[PDB]
This record gives sequence, structure tokens and C-alpha cells, in this order.
Amino acid sequence: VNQNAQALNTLVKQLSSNFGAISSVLNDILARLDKVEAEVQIDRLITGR
Amino acid sequence: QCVNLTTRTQLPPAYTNSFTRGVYYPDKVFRSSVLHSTQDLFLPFFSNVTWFHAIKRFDNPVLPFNDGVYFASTEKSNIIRGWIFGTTLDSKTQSLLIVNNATNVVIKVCEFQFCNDPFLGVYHKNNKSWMESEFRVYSSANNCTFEYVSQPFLMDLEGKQGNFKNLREFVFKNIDGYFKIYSKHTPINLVRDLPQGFSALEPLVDLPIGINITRFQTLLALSSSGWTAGAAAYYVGYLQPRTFLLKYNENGTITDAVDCALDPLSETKCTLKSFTVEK
Amino acid sequence: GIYQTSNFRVQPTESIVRFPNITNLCPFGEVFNATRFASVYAWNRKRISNCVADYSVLYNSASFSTFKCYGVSPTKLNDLCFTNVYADSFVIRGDEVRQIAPGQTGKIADYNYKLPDDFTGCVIAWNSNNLDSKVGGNYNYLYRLFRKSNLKPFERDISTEIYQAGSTPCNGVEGFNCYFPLQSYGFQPTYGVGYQPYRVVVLSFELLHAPATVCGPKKSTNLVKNKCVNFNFNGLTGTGVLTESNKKFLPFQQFGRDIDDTTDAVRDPQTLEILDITPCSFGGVSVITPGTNTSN
Ligand SMILES: *[C@@H]1O[C@H](CO)[C@@H](O)[C@H](O)[C@H]1NC(C)=O
Ligand SMILES: *[C@@H]1O[C@H](CO)[C@@H](O)[C@H](O)[C@H]1NC(C)=O
Ligand SMILES: *[C@@H]1O[C@H](CO)[C@@H](O)[C@H](O)[C@H]1NC(C)=O
Ligand SMILES: *[C@@H]1O[C@H](CO)[C@@H](O)[C@H](O)[C@H]1NC(C)=O
Ligand SMILES: *[C@@H]1O[C@H](CO)[C@@H](O)[C@H](O)[C@H]1NC(C)=O
Ligand SMILES: *[C@@H]1O[C@H](CO)[C@@H](O)[C@H](O)[C@H]1NC(C)=O
Ligand SMILES: *[C@@H]1O[C@H](CO)[C@@H](O)[C@H](O)[C@H]1NC(C)=O
Ligand SMILES: *[C@@H]1O[C@H](CO)[C@@H](O)[C@H](O)[C@H]1NC(C)=O
Repeated sequence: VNQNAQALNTLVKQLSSNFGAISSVLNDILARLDKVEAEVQIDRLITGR
Repeated sequence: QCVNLTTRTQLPPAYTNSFTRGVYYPDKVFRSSVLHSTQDLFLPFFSNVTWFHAIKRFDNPVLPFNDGVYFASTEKSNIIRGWIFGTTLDSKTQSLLIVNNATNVVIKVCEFQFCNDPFLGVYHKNNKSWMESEFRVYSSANNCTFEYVSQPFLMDLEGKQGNFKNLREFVFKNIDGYFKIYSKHTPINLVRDLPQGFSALEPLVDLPIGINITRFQTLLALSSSGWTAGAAAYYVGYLQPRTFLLKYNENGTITDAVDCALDPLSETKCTLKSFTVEK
Repeated sequence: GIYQTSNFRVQPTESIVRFPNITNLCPFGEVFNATRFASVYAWNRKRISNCVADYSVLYNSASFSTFKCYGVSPTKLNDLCFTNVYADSFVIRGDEVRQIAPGQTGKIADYNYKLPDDFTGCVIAWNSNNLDSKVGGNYNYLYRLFRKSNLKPFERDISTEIYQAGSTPCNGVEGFNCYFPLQSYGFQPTYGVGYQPYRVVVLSFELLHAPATVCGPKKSTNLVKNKCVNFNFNGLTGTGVLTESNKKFLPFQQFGRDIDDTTDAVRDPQTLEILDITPCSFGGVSVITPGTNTSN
């Protein structure tokens, strides 16, 4: 049981890493930059996740 | 308005061990019943702490400032009244002044032409009065960068209790050009020891200052050579960057901590993110 | 058999835009129209707080020449509340207007003003030949021509020490390989583009550490409960249902992450109520069917 619950927590905390981007919340970066320049940042997050 | 003063019992520093003191909330956001691990400036556990007295005896030298400092002072009648902070303290560089008037503390970020031996002169008078006509702190205030007045708290300024009930703590982080104050007070019935046990340190205020400080000294009430001041003591600890495991409680108070660099056992505690380790 | 398809979700219903209470306008205009602008070495510093700033007037106006925002988009710059705002004001020659960029190289960009790589603010420049050029030369402005060690971002250097170009000791007011740290700008109307003076202002800012105070259009609506809505409490957009919680915040607490990273129960502006957040119900629909050959 510990090993399986160990994976999820390691999986969940990965949702709070810049992965090289300028933030770690999509709603943040979506409401903080225009359309044309957000894709380059969002790309780094997707490949990371 | 400057009068020199050397009516001191010249003594070398005394030392003590800072067991589990100097834990303050790192950030404003809230968490509960979780073990967050963070690294920041703190006071490392179990470190030598400089000791000075105050009553005859008069400890008020000038001590350096760097990467913050943890000032704590047991007190009866809380003779301490203020601090100074600055690089030159001669109306040359911006200087910081925190005068805690019985009425309220006013923050004066103004260049100040201080005295060589400044102190709050509150007149030794022994007729149930302490009338103050000795404003022996500075001489000139050409310009003021900032000004503020706090809540008008009137704290007790008398008493000779057998056990020093009052125990006030502070800490002064000066980073990113913002000044920070975290404080807590607790009645204590022990007599001497820097108390053993644990506590927290809530914030009170943060200031935008943008000034360079490397030196500081406390200020307190007091004639010059002659006074009736009760027993008072204050310890000074120098901060250092470290890493901690902070165990919040369901209430939301920081209940306990573990250092990440003290000894190998504590380092394994830091790695496993647990307060206990099986064999 | 049974097959798993096209997970469903609850749709949201309405919006919530509860911002803090409206105060006055920010006095940036008099900053961007000051009698005099400080020189580059001792660039003037101004702090912005306790005001409401509408960026439409600043942006839509043709009153500026070159405009560029780095960490934000100026289009929706009027919908994020800032903890603080810095108004840094100085005048330089138009030649080095590219040195303002973070991570740039140049005498101004190395010696007397530096920026971090992650400078989140916006930078504005505006030509100022007509008033800042003097028919005899606007030599009021100097600059740190030489510095012993290039300064870190946002540290002003004010010393007038005579430069040491060599290891030989520098002596007197002037000496061997000794030079004044400052050299005066010449600004006359005869100058062409790049040579004429410029009024340049930069507006950095900082995020979320304390409850912000500068905002734009407020349009707070209500605190509807138990409704799938779009909440925008201060610039933290999110969805879910807002409930009352027996949770307690100390007088300096919002933004309860409360497990790992999720903006769980949070207080509100306009008032003081410790709310709670839970995302709307979710699940994955699945279809159980017999063979289509048999029945449908
Ligand atoms: C630190 O305090 C101990 C006593 O606890 C003493 O033996 C030691 O010499 C002190 N070291 C310093 C830094 O003076
Ligand atoms: C604080 O005390 C000093 C010395 O008596 C006095 O000059 C000053 O005006 C006082 N300030 C306030 C806030 O009462
Ligand atoms: C104080 O500083 C200001 C600049 O901030 C300066 O103009 C003034 O001359 C200084 N001294 C006086 C007399 O206020
Ligand atoms: C503060 O002053 C000290 C002593 O003059 C100097 O060494 C140091 O560079 C200064 N630091 C800042 C941040 O100005
Ligand atoms: C924590 O909260 C509970 C319920 O309000 C209360 O009974 C208890 O005394 C609190 N403890 C602390 C540490 O304040
Ligand atoms: C402050 O907010 C309250 C509640 O929304 C409102 O009733 C009051 O009129 C507001 N005052 C100001 C300064 O706008
Ligand atoms: C300065 O004042 C003029 C008055 O015509 C105005 O057009 C201009 O926008 C102002 N500049 C700023 C942004 O302060
Ligand atoms: C239809 O297909 C199923 C298998 O999916 C088979 O068992 C059945 O005999 C077939 N014939 C009918 C009843 O349509």
C-alpha cells in the first residue's frame, strides 16, 4: 500500500514545478500574457508533465 | 543635547545556549497539519548567544548588524525604549530609528545627527514621576525618507516583580529592501534561564525602506550618572541561512521544527520528511 | 461489454469578480510630467501604493514613443492587482535606449543601472529633445563612466570617487590613471535621432506576498454559495463551489494551500469571511451495451 500511495504523491507534487516555465499555474500564465506569446511557455509545461 | 556616559560596570560578554528559539512564520500563506520544508535565514539551533545586563551596571555598547539579528530581552518595567540602525549614525547616511514612546512607537527613517553616547533621558526622579526633558538621541534631522505611527499601545513601565513576568522577543530581517518584524511575548515565572521549550513568532509589520544597515544599538530610558533602573537583560543572536522541517498543527500554528544541518540524525529526519525514523 | 468514453463535468454558471474597495487614482501623471528628471547615476525613485491605476490612459495615449511589456500583456494589464509598483525615472541619451533591456550590455547597462533577467515589469521610453536639450547643453546629467565592479540590479551608486584605471595608487584630486567617475551629457537641439534626450520610465512590480492594493476595474458582484461559478478574488482565477468553513485564519492569513499546492479555503476582500473552495463534481461516463448485432 505504501508504494502505491508513494507514487501518487510523487505524481501530484510534480504539478507544482516550473519545468523551465515562468510559473506553475495555467490560469496564471493564461491571465498574464497575450495569445501569441503564451504557447512557448505552455509548451515547456506540457512536455514536462 | 548630548551628554557622555560611562557609568557602567564594564564586564566581558556572558554566553548561553540558544536551544529552540527563533522560529517565525516564513510566508503569509496558510497551511495546516502538513510538513512543509523550506530554507531561509534563521537562528541555528544550539548556538552561543551574547549576554548583556542592565540595572551600578549599564550595558549599552554598539554591535554590528548583518543578515538580520535576533534580539530578545527579559524585562521588568521594560526599561528598553527603542533601537537605532545605520551605517554611520552621523547624519551622513540614511539611518533607522524606532522610538517606542509609552504612547506609541513612531518609525522615523530620517538621517539623524546622533550623539556619541545617546540614550533616552527620562528623569531618576523618585516622586512617582519620570518626567522627560532629556531628548538625548540625536542633534539634527535635515531630511526624512519615511515616517509612521503605530498602534497606541501603552505597556507597563514599572514594577519589581520577583520573577520577570515580561519576556519579549523580536527579529529584524532586512532583505530585498524590506524591513521585517516578527515578535511574541509570554509571561514567564522562571528567574534566569533563557527558557527551554518551543514557541512561534507571528509577524507585526513590514516596511519598504531600501537602506543599507551594518550596525545597530538599543535605546532605553534613564540623570546621566545616576538613575533608579531595575534589573534588565537582553540576549543577541546572529542569524544564518539554513533549512527546516516545520510541523504545522490542525489549528494552524507552527508547533515544532527540525534542523536540516545540525547532526546526521536530524539530516535523515530532513530527508525522510518525518519526525520519527525506524531502525 | 463496457467501454469508457468522454468523461463528463459540471458546467459553471456565472462569474464572481470581488475586488477590494475602490480608492483614488494613482499620481503617476505628475511623475511622467515632473519638473525635472534625475540623472542616470542617481535615477529618481518613486513608490506607488494605496491607489487605483487604470492603464488605459497611460497606454492608449500617443503621448509615448516606444512601449514594451515583458512579463505581462498590456492589453489585459488592467485586470491584475499588484502588491507594489516602482516608478523609476531618469533621462539618458537616445543612443543607448536598447541598454534598458534586461540582460543587455552597455555602459549604462553595466555601470550605473542593471536589471534582473526575470524583471517582470513594463518599460516605457519617450523622446524629450525639445525641453531637455539646452541650447548651451544639458550638462546637469552625468553618468558613472567607470566602475570598479559592475553593480547588481537595482543598486544605486552615489560615490564621486576618482577612478583608478591602473594598480598604481590614485593621488590628489586627479592623478596618473585617475579620472572623474562622471561625465556630463551634452544635449543641444542640433542633435539628430539617438543623440537627443529621452524620458525613460520603468514600472516593475511584485506578486501575491501580501494582499495587493493597486487594481483596475473593480466590479465586485456578490458571494453566491454552493454554485459552480468562476471566481476571481484578486487575480487568482478559478472555478468550483464556494462554501462556508469552520476553518480559522489568523489575522494575516489567506490562500490556504492546505495540502500540497491547491488554492483551498481562502478569505475575501470587501469584507472578512473565511470561505472554502471545492472543484465542481467530476467523473468519467461509461457505456454498458450488449452486442449491436443483438440490440441497440
Ligand atoms: C561557547 O559557549 C561555550 C559554553 O557553552 C564555551 O565553552 C565556548 O568557549 C563558547 N565559544 C565561544 C564562541 O566563545
Ligand atoms: C516620544 O518621546 C520623545 C522624548 O520625550 C518626544 O520628544 C517625542 O515627541 C515623543 N513622541 C511621541 C509620539 O509622543
Ligand atoms: C535631504 O535629502 C534631500 C534629497 O532627498 C536633499 O535635497 C536635501 O538637501 C537633504 N537635506 C535637507 C536640508 O533636507
Ligand atoms: C553597505 O555599506 C557597506 C559599508 O560601507 C558596503 O561595504 C556595502 O557594499 C554596502 N551595501 C549596499 C547594499 O549598499
Ligand atoms: C485549536 O482549536 C481547538 C478548537 O477551536 C481548540 O479547542 C484548541 O484549544 C486550539 N488549540 C490551540 C493550539 O490554539
Ligand atoms: C467598502 O465596501 C463596502 C462593502 O462592499 C461598501 O458597502 C462600502 O460602500 C465601500 N466603501 C468604499 C470606500 O467604497
Ligand atoms: C503630460 O501632460 C500632457 C498635457 O497635454 C499630457 O498630454 C500627457 O499625457 C502627460 N503625460 C503623462 C503621461 O504624464
Ligand atoms: C451477436 O454477437 C454476440 C457476441 O457479441 C453473440 O454472442 C451473439 O450470438 C450474436 N447474435 C445475436 C444474438 O445477435
